[PDB]
Amino acid sequence: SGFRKMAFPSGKVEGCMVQVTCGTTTLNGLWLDDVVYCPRHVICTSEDMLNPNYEDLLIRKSNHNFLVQAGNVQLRVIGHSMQNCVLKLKVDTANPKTPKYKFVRIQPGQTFSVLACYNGSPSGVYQCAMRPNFTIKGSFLNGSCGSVGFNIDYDCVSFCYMHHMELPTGVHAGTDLEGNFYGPFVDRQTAQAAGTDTTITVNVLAWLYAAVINGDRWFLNRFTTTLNDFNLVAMKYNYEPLTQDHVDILGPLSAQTGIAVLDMCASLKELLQNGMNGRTILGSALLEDEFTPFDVVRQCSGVTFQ
Amino acid sequence: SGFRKMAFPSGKVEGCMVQVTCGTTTLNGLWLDDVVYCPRHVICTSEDMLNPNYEDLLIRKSNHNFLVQAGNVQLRVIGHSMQNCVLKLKVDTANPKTPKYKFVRIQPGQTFSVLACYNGSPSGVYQCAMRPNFTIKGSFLNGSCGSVGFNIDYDCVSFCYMHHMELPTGVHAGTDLEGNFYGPFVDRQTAQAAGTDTTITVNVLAWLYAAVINGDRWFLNRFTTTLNDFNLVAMKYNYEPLTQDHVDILGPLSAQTGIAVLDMCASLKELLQNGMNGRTILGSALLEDEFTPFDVVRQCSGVTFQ
Ligand SMILES: [Zn+2]
Ligand SMILES: [Zn+2]
Repeated sequence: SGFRKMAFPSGKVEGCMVQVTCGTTTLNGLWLDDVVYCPRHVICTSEDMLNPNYEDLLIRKSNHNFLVQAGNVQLRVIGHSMQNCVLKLKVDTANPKTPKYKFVRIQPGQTFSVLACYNGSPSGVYQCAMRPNFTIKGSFLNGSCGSVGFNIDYDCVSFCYMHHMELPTGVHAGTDLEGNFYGPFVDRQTAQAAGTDTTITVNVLAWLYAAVINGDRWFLNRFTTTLNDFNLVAMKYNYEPLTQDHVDILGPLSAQTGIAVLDMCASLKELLQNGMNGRTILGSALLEDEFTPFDVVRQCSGVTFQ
Repeated sequence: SGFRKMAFPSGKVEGCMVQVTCGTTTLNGLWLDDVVYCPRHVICTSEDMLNPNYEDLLIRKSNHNFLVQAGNVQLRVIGHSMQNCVLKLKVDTANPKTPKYKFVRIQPGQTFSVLACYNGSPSGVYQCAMRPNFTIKGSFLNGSCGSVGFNIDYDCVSFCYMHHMELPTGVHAGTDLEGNFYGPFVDRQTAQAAGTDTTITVNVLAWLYAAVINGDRWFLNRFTTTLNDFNLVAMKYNYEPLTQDHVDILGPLSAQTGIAVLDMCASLKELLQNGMNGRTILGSALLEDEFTPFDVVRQCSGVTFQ
C-alpha cells in the first residue's frame, strides 16, 4: 500500500509566509493574526563581527525600518519587540489566512515538516526530525532563514521550528517560535561543534513495523532479547537507549502486527551487528530513524468521511 | 547547504481536491474551473468481476448519482462524460481556487509531487518518479484513488498523474489527466506483472553532482570512461543506457561543478562494480535515482525577489 517519507499538507503554512527586510538583509517571516515572527538577526550586517549586541543593533531600528511584504502587497508595522532570538513585528492587519495554530517546543526525535522559503515565497516541503543533539539535517540556502517547521494534528498547525543558521558540518540550528534555540546553539557565526550524531531507536523500530506492514519481511528472525541486553548493543552503535516508555508507545504497532516489541528489538540487534546483507528495507539500504511511531500509524491509516 | 527529497508546495493543489461518491464508492476528484476529474471506476462495484464494461455501467449513471463535496459544501453536477479512463463531471460552479494549470503527459524518469488524499481531504505530500516501466512507487491506501501528481514551473501547476490502482508487487499505476494510463496497465483487477525495475541513470548522475555540491566527495576517482564503455556497465546493472542527450542535460551541472560528465560516469561505474564501502552519500546508503537534473539545479539555486 506504501510507506513514503511524507510531509504534512503545507497550504496552511504557505498562507502565512512573508518576506521581511531590514536595512539590506532579507529573510522570511511568519504572519499569524497581526504579528509577524522572524529571526532577530534580520537586523545585523551579515558577517562574523562588527556589533553583536542585538539589543543595541535594535535600539537603532524603528518600525519603518522593517519592510514586510508577500505577494505584492505592503504590510504596515506599528510595533516591534525582541523575544529571545525572534522578533515580533506587530502589523496593522490580521492575516486573513491565519490557520488555527499553536506554538510548541518539540522533543528530540520528533519529526516535522519544513516549508523551505526564499524571501517570502514557497520553494518546497520536506520532512525531518529533531536530532538528539538538537540539530536538524535540512535543505536551506542563503535566503531560507525564517522558514518554519510544523506539524498538523487533525485541525491545526503547531509550529515547532524557525530556521536560523547553518553550522560547520552543514547541519542546521534554529528556534521554537518563542525564540529559544534548540540545543546550545546561538545566532552568532562562531565555531560550535555539532554534537554526537546518534540514532533515534524508537523511530527505527517503528519503521521496521512499517516494513512488515508492507511485506519487507526478511529481517524477522527467531530471536528475542531484553531491554537491558538490547541497550548494550544500542550503546555500541550510538543508539538512544530503549526504555519501557518507548516500548509503550510502540504498543499499538505491536498489536497492529502481533510482533512483540522485544522480538522486533532482536531483529534490530541482528541488523546492527550484521548489516543488511546487501538487501534493502522499504527501498532503504540503511536503517531509517525519522519516522515516529505516530508517523507510521498515520500511514496505514484511518481518517475519512466517505 | 542541504539537499533533501523535496516536494512542490501543495497549497495550490489542496484547493482543488474534492471527494466524489457514486453509488457506494468513494474516491477523490480534482476540481478545476467547472470540471471535476476522477477515475472512472468510481462507478463500479469494488471487486474482480460482475460487469467491467465501463460504458454500460455508465449508461446507468445519471448526473445526480455523482455526489461531489469538499469542505462541507455540495457541488451540483450538470453533465458527465468518460474520457479514456477518467470521468469529467461538469458542475455549475467554477472552483474559485483554480490555479493557473496545464495537463501534461510526463516522460519516464521524470519526477513529480503527489498529494495523497483520502475522500477529499489532504493527508500528505511526497516526491516520486515515473519509473522506466511506467509504475510509480508511492504511498496509497484504500481511499486514495484520484489523488494527483503534479509539478509547478514558476507560476503553474502542471498535473501529470492521477492515481488508479495498486498492482501485485504493491507498486502503483495511474493515468495522465486525459485519462490514458501510463504504461500497459488497465483499470481492472487482473494480473499484469509489473515490468523490469530499472534505474534512471541520468538522475543518479545528477544526484552525484548534488553530493559534490555539498561536500560528500569521496566517490570522486581519477578515472574517465566513454559513453559506450559506461553503457556496457549500465546494461549489466539494469541502468538506462546513457546517451549524449543525457550528457547535454547534465551540461549545466558539469559547468556548475567543473566535473566532466564522463568523469562522473567513471565514478558511477566504480560505485556500481564495487558498491559503497559501507560509506554513504548524502545520507543515502544506495544510489538515488528520483532527482532529475532539473531537481538538482533548483536545490542549489537562484529564485528570489529580495
Ligand atoms: Zn535567519
Ligand atoms: Zn481510483
